[PDB]
Order: sequence, then C-alpha cells, then structure tokens
Amino acid sequence: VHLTPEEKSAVTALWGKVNVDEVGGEALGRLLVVYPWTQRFFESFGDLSTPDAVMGNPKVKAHGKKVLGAFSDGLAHLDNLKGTFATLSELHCDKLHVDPENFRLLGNVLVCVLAHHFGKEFTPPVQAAYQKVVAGVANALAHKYH
Amino acid sequence: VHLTPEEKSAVTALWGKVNVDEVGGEALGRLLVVYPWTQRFFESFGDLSTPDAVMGNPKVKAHGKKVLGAFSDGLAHLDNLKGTFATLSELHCDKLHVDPENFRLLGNVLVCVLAHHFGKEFTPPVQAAYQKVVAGVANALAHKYH
Amino acid sequence: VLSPADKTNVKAAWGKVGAHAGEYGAEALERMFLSFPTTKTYFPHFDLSHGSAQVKGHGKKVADALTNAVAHVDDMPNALSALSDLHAHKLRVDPVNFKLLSHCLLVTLAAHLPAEFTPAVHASLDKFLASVSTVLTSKYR
Amino acid sequence: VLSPADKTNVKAAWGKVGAHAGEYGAEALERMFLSFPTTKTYFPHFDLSHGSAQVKGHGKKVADALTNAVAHVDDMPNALSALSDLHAHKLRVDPVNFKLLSHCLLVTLAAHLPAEFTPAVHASLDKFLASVSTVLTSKYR
Ligand code: HEM
Ligand code: HEM
Ligand code: HEM
Ligand code: HEM
Repeated sequence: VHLTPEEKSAVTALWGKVNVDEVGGEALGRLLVVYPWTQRFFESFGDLSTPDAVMGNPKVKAHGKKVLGAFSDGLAHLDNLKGTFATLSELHCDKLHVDPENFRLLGNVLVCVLAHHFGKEFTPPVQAAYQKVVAGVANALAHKYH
Repeated sequence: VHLTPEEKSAVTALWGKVNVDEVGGEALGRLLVVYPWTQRFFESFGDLSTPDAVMGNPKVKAHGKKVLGAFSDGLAHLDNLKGTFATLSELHCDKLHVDPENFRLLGNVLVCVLAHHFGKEFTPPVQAAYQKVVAGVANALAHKYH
Repeated sequence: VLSPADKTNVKAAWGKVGAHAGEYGAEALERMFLSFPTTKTYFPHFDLSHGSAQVKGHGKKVADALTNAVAHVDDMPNALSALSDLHAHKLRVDPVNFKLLSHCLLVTLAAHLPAEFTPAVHASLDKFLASVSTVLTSKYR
Repeated sequence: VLSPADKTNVKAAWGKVGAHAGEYGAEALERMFLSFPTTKTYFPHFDLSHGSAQVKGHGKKVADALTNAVAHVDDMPNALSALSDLHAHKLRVDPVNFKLLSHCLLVTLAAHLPAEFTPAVHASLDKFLASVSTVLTSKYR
C-alpha cells in the first residue's frame, strides 16, 4: 500500500481514538442493513429483519469486534497487508465462499462510520488515506482466491 | 503480471497470428460504437455519427493500429508493464485527461475482437490469460494518474 | 432503453443461436469461472471441472431464460419477475457479477457467430444484456 | 424503487441539511477529488485547490440539483431530464464515477448529521443517490 508517511501518521493518529468494539459492530450492522443481500452469510445469527434487530443483535456485535480486531492488526502491518491476511483470505475463499466485492462494500461502510463518529475531524485528506487503507485491506483479503 | 508460463505462452502464440492493422481498427471503432461516450476524446477525427462512419473512419483505423502497436510492445515486457507504459500513463493523465475506466472498456472490447477473429481457437483458457493481460495493461496505464 | 433497432438486432442475433443456446450458455459459464474466479463463490455445490454436467445443465437454464427475455423484450420485468425474485431474495448474488457473465456471453457469441457479430449488433446485445441485468437486480433492496 | 419510508427518510435528512446544501456539495466534491483522483480528469478547466471559488460555485449547483430531485421525488426522471441529457450528450462522464460522488456525499452527510444519519436513513440515502445516478445515466446509449 503506497501510503505517504503523513498519510500513515494520519491513519494511526485517528485510529488511536477508535473504540474498536463499538465501531466493528456498527460497521458490520450497517453493512447488513444498507446492502441486505450480504445477510446471506449470516443466517445462523438469528433475527436480521429490521434495522434495530440487526444493529442490536449480540451476535452481529460480537462478530463486528472480531472483524475490526483483525483490521487493527492490519494497520500495524501496512507494508505487508498480503502476508498478514493470507490465512483469512484462504478461509474466506475456500471455507466461507465470500465474494470479495463484499470486502469493498464493508470498507466503504467503515469509512461512513468513521466519518459519522468523528465529524469534522474526518477531513477530506484523512478520508483519502483511509480509502487507500480499506482498498488495500480488501485487495489483501482477495489475494488468495482461486 | 502473475502470468503462468503456459499462460504466457498461450498469449504469445496467439498474438503471433494477429493482424494488427485489422484488429486495431476494429477494437477502437467498436469501443466508439458500443460506448458512445468515449467519442468525447476523438471529436477531431470527423464523422462518427454512425457505426459505418466510425468503422470507415481512416483516422480511427490509423489510430487503432498505433494503440495495438503500443499493446504489442507491452507483451514483450509483461514482467514490467508499469515501467513500459509510464510515459504513456503520464500523457493520458496530464495532456489528454482520459478517465482510466476507459482503459478497461477498451480491454474488454479487445477481448471480444480477438474472439470474433479467432473463433474456436479463442478457448476459455486463452480468454482467461488475455483478461489478465488486459487488466494488467489498464492498471499500468492508470498507474501514474494523480 | 432498447430502441426498435436494438430489438431487431437482438432478435436476429438470438435467432441464429437457435438450437445451440444450451451449449453457448454452458460455454459462457465456463469462460466466467475461468476468467473471473471470484464468481465460483456462488457455486460451491457444483462440480466446476471442464465438461461437468451441472455446468451443462445450468447453461441450458440460463440460455433458456435469455430466449424468454428476447421473446418478451417489450415486457421484460414481467417475463423475468420470478427470476428477479430468485436472485434478489434467495441467491443474493452481488450485482457486480452480472457484468462479468454478460461480457462472457458476448465473447461466446463473438466466437460462434462471426458473420452476425457486427458492431451495431455488438452494441445492441451489450445493451440488451445490461437491460436484463438491471431487471434481475431490480428488487435487491 | 424508493419506498414510502425511504422518501420520508430522505426528505427528513435533506430537510436538516437545509441552507447548508451548497457547502456540503462543495465538500463532497473536495472529498471526491482527493480520494478518487481519476475524477479530476473531467475538470481540467477548474482550479481545484482547496477553497477554490469554482469548486464552491459547482458544489452549489450539484446541491441545488439534489434539492430539486428531493422536491420531486415522485417524478425524478422528468425533474432531472435536462441534467440527464447534459451528462449523456455533452459531458459524457463514465457511469462508474457517479458511485464515487455518491459515496463522498454520504460521507459528507454522515460527518455533519450525527443524529439523523441512522442505519435506516443511511440505507435510504444510498438508495436515493443510486436512483439519482441511474436517471442521470439513463440516456447514455
Ligand atoms: C475487513 C474485512 C474482513 C475481515 C478482516 C474479516 C475477518 C474475519 C475473521 C477474523 C473471522 C473469523 C475467522 C474464523 O472463524 O476462523 C471472520 C469470519 C467470517 N467472515 Fe469475515 N472478515 C471480513 C469481511 C467479511 C465480510 C465482508 C463478509 C461477508 C459479507 C465476511 C464473512 C464472514 C463469515 C460468514 C465468517 C464466519 C461467521 C461465523 O462464525 O459463522 N467477512 N472474518
Ligand atoms: C490499450 C490501452 C491504450 C493504449 C496502449 C493507448 C496508447 C496510445 C498511444 C501510443 C497514443 C499515441 C500518443 C502519441 O501520439 O505520442 C495514444 C493517444 C491517444 N489516446 Fe490512447 N491508448 C489506450 C487507450 C485509450 C483510450 C481508451 C482512450 C479514450 C477513449 C485513449 C485516448 C487517447 C487519445 C485522445 C490520444 C491522442 C490521439 C491523437 O493524437 O489525437 N487512449 N494512446
Ligand atoms: C444474465 C443474467 C442471469 C440470468 C438470466 C440467470 C438465470 C438463472 C436461471 C434461469 C436460474 C435457474 C433458476 C431455476 O432453477 O429455476 C439461475 C440460478 C442461479 N443463478 Fe443466475 N442468472 C444470471 C446471472 C447470474 C450470475 C451473475 C450469478 C452469480 C455469479 C448467478 C448465480 C446463480 C446461482 C448460484 C443459481 C442457482 C444455481 C443452482 O443452485 O442450481 N446468476 N439463474
Ligand atoms: C450526484 C450526481 C450528479 C449531479 C446531481 C450533477 C449535477 C450537475 C449540475 C447541476 C451541473 C451544472 C450544469 C449547468 O451548469 O447547468 C453539472 C455539471 C457537470 N458535472 Fe455533474 N452531477 C453529478 C455527477 C457528476 C459526476 C460523477 C461527474 C464526473 C466525475 C460530473 C461532472 C460534471 C462536469 C464535468 C460538469 C460541467 C462543469 C463545468 O464545466 O462547469 N458530475 N453536474
């Protein structure tokens, strides 16, 4: 991921303020509500029929934290996204059968969530850096597909 | 790009049989007919009001040959598409103002034309290797955009 | 929107496909799984090896739904209502994949009907397949 | 299609934007140009530096067009008819770019409407901007 040092410092700066638990839940929940077809992977999560059902589902919330924990771990290895996510790539491909376009949608929803939480602090330049990061993470997760 | 040796040799073998004059003219003209908005870059070529006009257009044909000539020279440098097309990327961004999404369209059109020309010989495996090349070229042409 | 000329172009082109529709659907699918391996995520239950029977059988179904569309070109939403429901509420295929199958159908047609795949015809078929895709993703949300 | 609840959500959110529309349009454009630089190729005649007067002026026009679409939510194809012809025949912006601007508009609204930008509303707005983009793109070929 071609990220300038100032891009990289902006990302890490903001990320230190993130409550990953809560942000992971909001991002995954919003994915399922705005793009309802993504619900096809989570039928074992129970009730996903309305917005409150999705957003407050404890299983969505717990899974959200698992996703963002892995994402965080990625921000600590920005120069080697592909190796960091290799096993997660294989798994999403060979076992879970998830179309990688889903990783792109999630990235964009995460960007909306950050903007939602941080307001003016999510400046255009900071957004532009995060857009590179989410694309890099999506490309890394897609890389082992075959 | 990540091209398999059998993939590399499939591409090369087929390209040895391509009539660049015919194929170049056909690819560029079809782009202009199938996606009429791409005509915005070629106002100075003349009449483009109809397919026959576009396909008959001598500037279109001449320019199509030049494009495939450049493409032709990229296939001899498949391990360094980026360096090979750097100045061309710069020119397409800084002087011509061409949205790179157009590079993807030309690519898919190119594949359709190779199919039309070679029929049976353009098998699913040969197609797959050519889709990789075409994306590679598009990506290399977009790389110096800023 | 499909123009009168597009409709004529597609009808003509599809007409020549005739009894080969089945084989061409299968071929387009194979071309799709190979060129764009992400599309295989939607068929983990299929044997996807070359010439398998699931793909052959599935090719026919796809090709037949397209024949139906051509015949009902002026009333696509109604003719394809059930398939739209299927793709939107059960299968839930990401919309981006429709473009990939469409291209592969175009390449299959270009490979089999050299005389008929003129530029105007190429343009009409691309519009037609796009129109079909819009309808099929129309009820997603 | 937009549902009754979608329409309600969109009028409510946009209503809260109010007299901030122009400003949010300008910021949406800045966000797009910086996050997706390829979009700059359509504006080589503009000064694109921060605070640019041209960006500000164009932001206002984008925003006014959206305000109109909201005012005529039950007749958008006709209300945006002129804009759709302009984009299709004069400007010829590749369709993929509409998704980028739409995403940047949502990011802008989220950043400025913390209480109203609920999941249900986020969903409605996304559907709305996608219907706007569809109209603007409907006459391309
Ligand atoms: C930022 C991108 C993503 C990351 C980092 C991520 C990470 C993870 C992790 C760490 C797991 C648990 C692995 C395990 O159980 O062994 C997981 C599971 C899973 N992921 Fe992802 N994920 C991402 C995006 C997605 C999206 C977009 C989808 C589908 C829309 C998805 C589908 C699934 C499914 C269905 C599971 C298993 C759920 C279960 O336990 O039943 N993932 N993901
Ligand atoms: C396969 C991808 C492409 C390649 C390899 C390519 C290559 C070239 C080359 C070699 C030239 C000649 C430059 C010179 O005279 O020094 C050129 C010119 C040009 N290209 Fe491309 N091109 C590609 C795709 C496109 C597409 C998709 C468009 C827009 C639809 C485009 C727009 C132009 C324009 C407007 C010119 C200037 C032609 C003129 O002299 O009037 N190119 N390109
Ligand atoms: C040109 C657009 C398409 C058409 C006309 C089409 C048509 C059909 C038809 C006729 C069926 C059979 C339903 C039945 O058994 O009655 C079907 C099912 C199915 N389609 Fe599509 N399809 C299209 C695109 C897609 C693409 C883009 C995908 C995803 C890559 C996809 C994935 C599936 C799957 C997974 C099934 C179920 C297959 C099975 O389990 O037997 N379709 N489609
Ligand atoms: C939300 C969807 C969009 C809407 C509502 C919209 C609206 C408008 C409006 C009202 C105008 C002014 C025309 C006039 O002066 O009467 C305009 C012009 C223009 N738009 Fe769009 N637009 C949209 C998306 C885009 C996209 C995605 C692009 C390209 C990335 C684009 C590029 C342009 C350009 C280049 C002009 C002419 C600017 C000038 O030369 O002054 N628009 N648009």
